[PDB]
Amino acid sequence: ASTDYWQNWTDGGGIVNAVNGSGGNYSVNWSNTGNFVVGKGWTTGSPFRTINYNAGVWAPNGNGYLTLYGWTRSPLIEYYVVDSWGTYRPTGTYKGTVKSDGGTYDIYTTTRYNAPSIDGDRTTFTQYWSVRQSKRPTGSNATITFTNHVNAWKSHGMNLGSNWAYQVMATHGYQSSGSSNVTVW
Ligand SMILES: *[C@H]1OC[C@@H](O[C@@H]2OC[C@@H](O)[C@H](O)[C@H]2O)[C@H](O)[C@H]1F
Repeated sequence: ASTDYWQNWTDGGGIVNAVNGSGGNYSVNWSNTGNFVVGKGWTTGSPFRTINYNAGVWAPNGNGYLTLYGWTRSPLIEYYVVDSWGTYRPTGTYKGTVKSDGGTYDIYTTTRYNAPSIDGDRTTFTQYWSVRQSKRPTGSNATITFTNHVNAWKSHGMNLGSNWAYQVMATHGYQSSGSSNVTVW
């Protein structure tokens, strides 16, 4: 499907060269960054969405995640389905596991303090995570059946807000360098 949304945010640290490519294709080259997130996907997230992607290039040198990435409001929640990463596997408060799309993912919560959110400025908000137990190989057509994650999260008291914001397959980085090329559909 057409992705109707382009996410390209940087806190301004270092270099984030983000290319909005043809169709659902994008690429990022980044160097010595602060926080950034770049992705393609949908203006309005859905708990029923099934995301296809193929990361033609997945080459982080440092902390970068290849991840479904989205927000809700009411309440304000930042959520992730992490399929691969760089030198740092994201973790937090272990809640359980979920099997989806051929992988086993650990379910985590964490909380961010005084940090930017989709509202801009700085707040405290909750983060919900499914994180693959080992890196998904890249270069093939992969699927993230998101309802499997939403249902598993609910079973652990992790309920998303009712106001859906954007929902993208992203490259998410913090204080690192790398290159990625991802097609989303
Ligand atoms: C989740 O990832 C990075 C950052 O998210 C951004 O916040 C600012 C907003 O305008 C963008 O749309 C977000 O991607 C957040 O602090 C972090 F915890």
